[PDB]
Amino acid sequence: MQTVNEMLRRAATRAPDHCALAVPARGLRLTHAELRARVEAVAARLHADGLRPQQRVAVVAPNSADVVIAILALHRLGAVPALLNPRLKSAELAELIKRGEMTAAVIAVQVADAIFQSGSGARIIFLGDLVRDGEPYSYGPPIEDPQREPAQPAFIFYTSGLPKAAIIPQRAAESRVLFMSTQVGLRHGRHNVVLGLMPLYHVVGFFAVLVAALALDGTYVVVEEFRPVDALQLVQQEQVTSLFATPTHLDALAAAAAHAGSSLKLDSLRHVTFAGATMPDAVLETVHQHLPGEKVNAYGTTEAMNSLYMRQPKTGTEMAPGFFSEVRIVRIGGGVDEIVANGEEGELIVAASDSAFVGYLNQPQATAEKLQDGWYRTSDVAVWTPEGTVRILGRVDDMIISGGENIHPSEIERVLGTAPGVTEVVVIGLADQRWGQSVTACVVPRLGETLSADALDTFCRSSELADFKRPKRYFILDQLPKNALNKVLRRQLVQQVS
Amino acid sequence: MQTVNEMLRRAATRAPDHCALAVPARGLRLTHAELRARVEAVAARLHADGLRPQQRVAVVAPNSADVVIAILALHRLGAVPALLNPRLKSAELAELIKRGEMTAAVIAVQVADAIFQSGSGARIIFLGDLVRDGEPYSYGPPIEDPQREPAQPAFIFYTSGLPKAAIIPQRAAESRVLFMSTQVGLRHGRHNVVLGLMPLYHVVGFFAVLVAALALDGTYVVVEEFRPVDALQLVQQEQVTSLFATPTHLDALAAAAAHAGSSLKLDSLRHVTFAGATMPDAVLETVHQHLPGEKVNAYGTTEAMNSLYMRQPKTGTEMAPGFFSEVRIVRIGGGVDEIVANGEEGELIVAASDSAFVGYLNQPQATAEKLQDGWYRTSDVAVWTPEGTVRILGRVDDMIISGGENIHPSEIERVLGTAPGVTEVVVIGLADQRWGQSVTACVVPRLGETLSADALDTFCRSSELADFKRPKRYFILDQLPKNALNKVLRRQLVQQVS
Ligand SMILES: O=C(O)c1cccc(Cl)c1
Ligand SMILES: O=C(O)c1cccc(Cl)c1
Repeated sequence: MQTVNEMLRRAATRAPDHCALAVPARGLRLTHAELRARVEAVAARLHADGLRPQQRVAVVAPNSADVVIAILALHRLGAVPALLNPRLKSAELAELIKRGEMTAAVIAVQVADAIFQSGSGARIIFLGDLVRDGEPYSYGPPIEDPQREPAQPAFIFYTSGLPKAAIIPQRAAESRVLFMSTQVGLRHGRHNVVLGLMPLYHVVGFFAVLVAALALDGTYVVVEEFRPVDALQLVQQEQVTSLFATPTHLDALAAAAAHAGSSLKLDSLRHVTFAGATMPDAVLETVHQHLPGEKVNAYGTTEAMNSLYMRQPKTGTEMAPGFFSEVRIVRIGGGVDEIVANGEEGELIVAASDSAFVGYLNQPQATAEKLQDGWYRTSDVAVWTPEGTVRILGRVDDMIISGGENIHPSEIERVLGTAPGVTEVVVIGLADQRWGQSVTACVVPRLGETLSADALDTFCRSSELADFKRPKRYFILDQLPKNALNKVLRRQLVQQVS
Repeated sequence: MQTVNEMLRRAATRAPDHCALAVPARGLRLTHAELRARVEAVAARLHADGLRPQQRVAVVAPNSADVVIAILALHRLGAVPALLNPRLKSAELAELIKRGEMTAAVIAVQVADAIFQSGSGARIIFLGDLVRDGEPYSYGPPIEDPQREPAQPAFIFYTSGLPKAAIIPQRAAESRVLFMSTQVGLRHGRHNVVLGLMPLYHVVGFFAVLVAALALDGTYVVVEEFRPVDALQLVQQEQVTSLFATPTHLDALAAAAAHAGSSLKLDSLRHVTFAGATMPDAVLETVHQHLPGEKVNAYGTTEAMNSLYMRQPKTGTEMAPGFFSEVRIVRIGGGVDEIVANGEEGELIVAASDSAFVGYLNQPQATAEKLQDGWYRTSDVAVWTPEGTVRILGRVDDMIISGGENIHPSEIERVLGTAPGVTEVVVIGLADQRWGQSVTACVVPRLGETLSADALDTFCRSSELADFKRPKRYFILDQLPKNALNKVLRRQLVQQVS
C-alpha cells in the first residue's frame, strides 16, 4: 500500500522546493519541503503532550493552511483524524466527539464550552496554539514514523439520525486519490494547480482535492471562503488547472463567468469536476456554455469514494463505473445477488474493495446494513439505461410509492423548480390514499410572490411528467425545515404538514 | 491490493461487450466478456490436468492472442507464469526452466527437444493444444479463484551470466499499470486503443501495455511481427490512442511516417512512450518532427518498473521521478545513505516499495546485491543536473575509469556512431595504461567501406568530446559478438581484442 503520509512524503522528495500550499489572500506560500517541516514539528509537539498512534482526534475548523498542517500532522504522528463539519450544532459536535471516544479535539470555532460540558473528557486544543498562519509553535524531540497496516484506521469522515462516523482504513487512500487521475485525467507533475473549493471534512475535499494536489507534486490553493468572482480571479491569477466543486458553486461560477466574458482569463482550467446527480439540467447547460475545461460528472460516497462518472455529460444523472469500481443494481431490500432486469429499478450497490470504509464507529448494526457480502449498499435508486449507463433516480429513503408505483421526488422537484414564482420545492409522500402514499409538493414562493395549487397543477399538467407523478396536493410555505447544514429534513417536514 | 486478475475481472464487468483483443491480420476480435470466458476455460482445463496455485509455469512464445489467453489463464488458476524470450538459445531456455524448478512449460517454438533432455521434468505443453486462434479446447469442472496475498509471487520476468528470474509479487501489478496513467496520461475508458508493439516477456509489454490496455476497459491490438509501414496502417485503421515502443521501433516508424506524410492518418495517436535513455539525439529529433502525440520518455527496470520520466523530452538521458517513485544518487559501491554532492556522479537507487520485485528466484546473493535497506540498486550511473533532473550516464559495469576518470562508453559511442562510414561501434576499457583502463573503440564499417584509426581520431578530435574521453585505440571489425538477443557482449569482446 501507499498511505497518505507516504504519498506526501514521496512527493516532498521529488519536489521539495515546489509550492505546496498557496493562500493568495494571506500572502502565504509554502513549498513541499516547508510543508513537511511544519507537519513534522506539529506532530512532534502533539506527541510531546501525550498523543499516541490510533487515538482518535476530532478536527473542527473551516478550510485553511493551518488546519491542513494540523490534519497532516495528526496522521504523521499516527493519530486518527476525525474531521467534522464546523456548521454543526455545538450540541451535535459535542455529542459526536462523545460517542467517538475521541482523545482530543482540535477546534477553531463557545463550541469549546459545549465539549467540556458534554462529559467527554476530550482535551480541547485551539488550532491557533498549534500553528498560526503556517508557522507552528515547536517543542519536543523529533518523532518516529509509526507502523501502518492496510486495514488499520486512518481517518474518520461523517455522513448525511446523527451523522455516522465512517472509518477510512490506511489502504483506501491511494485509490481515493488516483481516481482523480484514472477518471478525471489528472496526471503527475508540477503544472498541477488545484483550487481548494471543497471543504476538508468531505472525503472529496480531503483525498480527491487536498491529497491529490500534493501527491501529484502540485499546489493546493487554499480558499477560506467561496466568492464566485474572487474564485475566478484565483483561476486566472494562480493558473488553476483543476477544480472540483459542488453544483451550487458551479451555478455561481458559470453565471459570474457569463457576466465576465473575456474579462477573466480562465484558459488554464482544464478540469471542472462535480458530483452532479442532483444538478438540474439548466445549471449543467450553463456549465458547458460558460466555463472552460473538460467537464466530468462523478458519483461517489463517503463510504466507498468514486463509483461512477461521465466525461462531457448531457444529463447529470447518467454515469458509468470507472477504474477500481464494480457495480450492480439489485432488487430494493434484497440480497446482493438479486440483479434486476435491465430496465427495472433497484438499489445501487458497489463492491467494497480497497477504497471502502471498514465500518461505522460504534454502530455495528448500521454497518451490517451497509456492508453485505463484500458489497457496499448506497441506498440510492438506479436503473440501467438501454445504452449501458447508470441513471441515478434518488435516495431509497425519499422514494414515494403511490398506487404501487415508484415515484422519485427529485424528478418532480426539478420540474416544479422551473415553475415561475417558485424559490424552493420539496416533494414528499404523505401516509395516505390513492394508496400507500400521496405525492405532495411543498413550495416556497419567491420574495413578494403568491403561488396557488391550481396554477402549479396547471404547470405540472403542461410538463413532461406522467399522470401518477403529478402532485395530488400542494402546501405553500414560507420556508422548509433544514437541519444544521442546508439540506431538507423530509421526515420532519412530513411531520409538520400532517 | 488490486491484482492482475482483479483488474481484468472488474474491467470485464464494466465493459463486457467492448473489444478487448484485436488481431487485424487474423480477422480476430474478442470482447472483454469473451476474453474472460476463454481465460476461465483454459484455466479449468489446465487445472483438470493437475496444475496447482504457486506452481511455476514457463511461457515461451512470440506475441499473439493465444499466448495472452494462456498467460492470463495460468494467473487466473493461480500458477505463476515465468515469461521467457523466444529468441533465447534452446540450451539457455532449458537451463533457465531447470533452475526455476518450473512445473510445466507452455511453448510455441526443437526447443521442446532440449527441455526433455535437460533433466528438468517440466511437462511440455504446446500452445496450440490449449488455445488456437482464440478458441480453446475445453474440459473439466469450473474452478475456484485462489486466495492471493500482497507479497505472494505472481509473475516471473527475466533480466539483461544467464538471465536472472525476477519475482513480481501480487501487489506490484497496480502501480506497474497505473504509472501509464500518472506519468503518461492514459485514463480509464473505451476510447483506449493500445498497439501491442512490445514483447509480452518484457514487463512493459505485459503490465504497461497488455494489462493497462484491458484494465482501462480498452483494446489491445496484437502485433505478431513488427513492420514499420504496416504498424502505421494499424494506427490509422484501429484508431490507436497510444503506443509504447523501443527506440529501434520509433526510428523505423518516424522514417516510414516521413516517407508517408499525410498518406497515413495518424491523428488518433496521442501517446508515444519509450525507454529512451540509450536513444541518440538524432532519432529523438525525428520522433518529434515526424510522429504525432505527446512524446514521453520513461526510465525503468524489470525489478522496480517506472522510476523516472519526461514529457516532451529534449535529450533522451534527462528525466525526473514520477508518482510511486523515490530516488537517490549515491557513491558507487557505498551505502544507500551516501548521497553524492549535486554534480558528482553515482549509482541510481530507487526505493523498493509496492512495485518492487521481491528477489531473484534461487539467487539470494544477487538479491542481496540489488535490494539493500529498502532500496533497489539499478547499477546505472547518474548525475543530478543543476535543473533538478536525473541524467542517466550508462551502466556501472560498462563504466571505464581511465587515469582515475569516469568515462562512459555510451557517450563515445553516440559521437562515433555519427562518423561517416560507421555502422556499429562499442567502446570498452582495456586493462592497461595511461592507467587502469584504456579507452578503446571497436567499429564496424558500412558495407563496402573502409575505416581508419587516423580518420576516426580526426573525427573525434573535431567533436564535442573532452580530451581524456577520446579513444586511444581503434579496432575495425567485421562484426561485434552479440549473445542470443541483439546486445553486445562487452566482456567477451574485450576478451576477443586482448
Ligand atoms: O459525496 C460525494 O458526492 C462523493 C464522495 C466521494 C467521491 C465522490 Cl466522486 C463523490
Ligand atoms: O526495461 C525498461 O526500460 C523499463 C522497464 C520497466 C518500466 C519502464 Cl518505464 C522501462
